[PDB]
Amino acid sequence: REFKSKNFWKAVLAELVGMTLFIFLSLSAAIGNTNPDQEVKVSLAFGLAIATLAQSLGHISGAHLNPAVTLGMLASCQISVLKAVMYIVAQMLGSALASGIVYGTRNGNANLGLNALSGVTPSQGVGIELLATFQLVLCVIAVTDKRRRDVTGSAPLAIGLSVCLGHLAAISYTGCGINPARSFGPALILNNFENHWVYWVGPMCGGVAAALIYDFLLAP
Amino acid sequence: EFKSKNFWKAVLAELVGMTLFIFLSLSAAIGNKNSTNPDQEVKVSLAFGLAIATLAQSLGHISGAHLNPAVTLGMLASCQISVLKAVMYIVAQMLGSALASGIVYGTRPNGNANLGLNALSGVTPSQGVGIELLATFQLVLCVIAVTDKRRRDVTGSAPLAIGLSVCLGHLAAISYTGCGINPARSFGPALILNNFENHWVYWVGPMCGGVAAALIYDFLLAPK
Amino acid sequence: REFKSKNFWKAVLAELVGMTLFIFLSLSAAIGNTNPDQEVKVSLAFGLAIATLAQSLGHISGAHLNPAVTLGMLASCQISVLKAVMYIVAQMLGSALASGIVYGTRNGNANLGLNALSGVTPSQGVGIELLATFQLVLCVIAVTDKRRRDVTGSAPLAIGLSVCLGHLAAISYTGCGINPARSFGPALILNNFENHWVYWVGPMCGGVAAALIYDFLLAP
Amino acid sequence: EFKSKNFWKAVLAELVGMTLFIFLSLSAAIGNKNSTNPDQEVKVSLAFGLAIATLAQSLGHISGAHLNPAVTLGMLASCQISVLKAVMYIVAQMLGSALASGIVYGTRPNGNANLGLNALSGVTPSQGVGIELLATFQLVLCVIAVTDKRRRDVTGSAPLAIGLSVCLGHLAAISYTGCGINPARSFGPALILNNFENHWVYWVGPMCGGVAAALIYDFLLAPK
Repeated sequence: REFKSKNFWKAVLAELVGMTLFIFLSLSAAIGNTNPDQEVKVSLAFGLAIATLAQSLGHISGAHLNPAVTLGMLASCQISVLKAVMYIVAQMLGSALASGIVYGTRNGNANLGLNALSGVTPSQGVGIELLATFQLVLCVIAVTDKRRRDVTGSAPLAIGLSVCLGHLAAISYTGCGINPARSFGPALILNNFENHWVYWVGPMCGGVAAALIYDFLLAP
Repeated sequence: EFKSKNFWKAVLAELVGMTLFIFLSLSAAIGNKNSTNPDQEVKVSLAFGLAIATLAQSLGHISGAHLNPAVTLGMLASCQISVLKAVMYIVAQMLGSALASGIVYGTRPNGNANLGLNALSGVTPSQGVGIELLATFQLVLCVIAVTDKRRRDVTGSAPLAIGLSVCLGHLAAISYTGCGINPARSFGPALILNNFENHWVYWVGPMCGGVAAALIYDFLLAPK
Repeated sequence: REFKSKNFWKAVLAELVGMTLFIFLSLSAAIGNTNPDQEVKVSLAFGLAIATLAQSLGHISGAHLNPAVTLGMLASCQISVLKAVMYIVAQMLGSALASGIVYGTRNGNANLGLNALSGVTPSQGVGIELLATFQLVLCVIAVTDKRRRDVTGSAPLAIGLSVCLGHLAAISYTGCGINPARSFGPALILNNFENHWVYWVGPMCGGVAAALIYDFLLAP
Repeated sequence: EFKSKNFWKAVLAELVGMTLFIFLSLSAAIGNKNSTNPDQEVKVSLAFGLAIATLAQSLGHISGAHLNPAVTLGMLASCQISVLKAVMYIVAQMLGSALASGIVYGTRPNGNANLGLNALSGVTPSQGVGIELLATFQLVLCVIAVTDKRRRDVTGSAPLAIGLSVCLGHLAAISYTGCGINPARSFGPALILNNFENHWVYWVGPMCGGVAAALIYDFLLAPK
């Protein structure tokens, strides 16, 4: 073990603080006040949280704030195993901590901030979460490709808009998890892990393939 | 030609990107299916635009991220690609669109009106061709002007500009024709659902709009 | 007179083609299908039309597409009087031409694409249009200030978002004109010039002050 | 100090920009006044964010475009401005907010609930302070991190990032507290309407959130 490296602890700490802010703001927007109409607001808040916290903390920790993105970075050999494990631990702790506050301020059980299923089987929910996270991790890896000089725009904005796209595509079927750490928090605070594995198998593989297709196939 | 990896990886990027683009856009098309109220209008516009704004930022360095036979034809008219590259691009776009449509219609049901099929809502085909043509003209004109390698004033996110152009074409054409501006996007669901009613409108419109945007930008607006 | 200069005719022509596309797409979005809910859609379409046509034609004509912006540029001495007059003529012709098509494809008289008044006197409507165009022309002039090197973002996107902001602020009071050429088209095709001067005095002065406050006061 | 034009033009830019910011945001607050449905929620978020995303792009080269006493205090905690500049900034922001509020409430009526006044909707003041504090913490942290002159990875539109941060703070706090994250924005209407109920929440929240964001970014996250 023996991590050390003072800047590495700040990377893990930036992931923790950013995950707390990310989950607090996104769940506070979801639980704000039917749901089909509210979907647009929820998508915008979840995208802008990434588009802001990445622009604020990417130079300090890469601003993953997503275990699927962290696994996509680990599959691309851009971080170490120890750094990825500590990243996921910090993201899960920040997500549970912020989830406790947002579910403390709280419509009975409506709670749109809990990844459930709405019209799809778990076998289909895994595919929906997998493609909705594949596009996200592919965007994160391609936009952070150090071999490119054409990215003259806001990369955190591109990643946040990718999250918002995954929401626009997956919030009506599975609530759009695309973030195992964001699906654990509410499931831990409410103590409801029904169909929770769908929001872990789906995103993670979607991230891993996003690395493998990008590196070992698309852009060698 | 038919070997150099830079061409085949471009075709493969077109296939993967078109599959992701159509899957993500069609997943927004169904979902809450019912009601065509302005909030659904805006949401569908946003999803269809952000799919480009993400997949272009992810695959443009590999294939230009056309994901649109009208954009591919506009690039062919601008002499930026070859005919063989355009043919393989259009085939890849149609295949990716049909495949993603098959998956989305596997998760969704039959689809009475579905809305994920570009149809007509209050306009004749003579008017629908004009609406689709101008809505694709602005898109291909934007793509060619923003990717003009003779410009140094483009200091913003070009995939974001193209995605916002798609979103604008939706905001302007989704209530009349559903906004196709992509023959492959209008082909996928029409192939899986086996419904090609007024399908020629969404090929004549986009293709001619892209070729005209190319000629007006190059042969008129920005010469050479 | 004798304009000449081949590139100047292309500047006027780019203004004409861009104005036709701008008015067609924006009015087609407004007349698409109550109104308070539709406001968001109308604002987005009107902002994205600028954010796209500027990114497509600014290197060819500056992409004014707005007589208030053209007057703000003329007050800043960035264009000539002949070029500004020809610009306004091209914008008015393109607006009337596109307005004829959009009002040809057309709810009785609802027509949100016609600048009317909804809860404000003309004396107040002039102030609303003036500030809503002041912010726009100020943004256009400041973002196109050739003495700045900090503008590392999409300037057409900033201008389009300024238009969208003017819509979010003025569409419920006056319908948000902030464009004398965009207020003339529908008023000419429908032959209804009631309170039309409000949508000319308001924006123009709002643009002129935007120049004077920026140059002769804020940034000399 | 109290002479050099670069300081006074900055204060004047703060005044003009705050007047435009509050006028444009409050014009969105009234308008259709009634109903607090998610579409009004999103629309108010967009107007309040785009006002920053435009006025910052217009006046940041002249004054940094704080337009927020919490952002000004966060910059003072980051030692990027002096105390005199911060005092003149806060005075200019309060004056511009009150003036624009007077104009907007001249075009609008009395305002039963108005919504253009940051109040409480389902949370205690102890919870409202936390919501306003985190919603301003993210904003000031973003402003300081994106304007860190030691970074070269900020290749996007910084005023757009700050405006989207304001829009996010609205999407997260407008249903609980109306989203203040700007003491001057919460002061203007409260001064013109003469209603300072729970006004201290929208000063303790934003100010402390900005100072904490400055200390956490500088003294912890990004040293030196």
